[PDB]
Amino acid sequence: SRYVPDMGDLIWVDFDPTKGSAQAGHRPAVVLSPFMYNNKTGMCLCVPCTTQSKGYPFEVVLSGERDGVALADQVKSIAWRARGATKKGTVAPEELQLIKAKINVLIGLSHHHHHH
Amino acid sequence: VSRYVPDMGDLIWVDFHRPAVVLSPFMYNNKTGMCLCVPCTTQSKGYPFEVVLSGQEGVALADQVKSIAWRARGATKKGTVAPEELQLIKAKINVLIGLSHHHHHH
Amino acid sequence: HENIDWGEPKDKEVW
Repeated sequence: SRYVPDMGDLIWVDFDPTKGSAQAGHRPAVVLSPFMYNNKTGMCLCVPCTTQSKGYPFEVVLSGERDGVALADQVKSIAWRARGATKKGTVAPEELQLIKAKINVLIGLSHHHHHH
Repeated sequence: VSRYVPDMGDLIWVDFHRPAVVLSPFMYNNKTGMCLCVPCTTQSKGYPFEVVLSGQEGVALADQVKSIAWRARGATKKGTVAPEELQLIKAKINVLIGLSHHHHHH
Repeated sequence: HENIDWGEPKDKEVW
């Protein structure tokens, strides 16, 4: 039935109509979190894509239907179930892994066993 | 004078005020004027991504991680979270988007 | 919990 985002999906989401964006079309984004979480919560963690690279270090090039780069440090929770999401494609495994690898530098944890 | 720069583990108040826990390292926070943080809310509901901050007055919502322009917004320092609480927040995020777990799904 | 809303994006926040 309804599409449910899964990790690696390249989705389109609406520009939030309250935030004043002057951009045309939709906002592309890469889904990071797994299907099971996304399905259960109606949310997903994603990074946004832009058409213009600028050479910043958290940029990950996406090769593959529209040119783009994912901004790996700009992770956000997206309410796909309430606000909508459309699947346009999937990113390469290497690109998905690179995005997650970069994010780890911002959320690196300690190396020990614990309850979580 | 010289504005406060968030460090990893700091509990900050951000003009959105909204409390948040800063996850990203000082080096990143200082260079970019951005930080990766998690917002806090007033009450717990038993949602699994909640992390209760001890002990007065602090419930962090781990799955609502967000990059915030602390420098432009004007963040202030409320204190620092206990190491165990910081670790728990990070671990819960890691389950969802960590490279180590990625390979258990694909 | 509400989906936390940070209001108008600022500085280098893209969304």
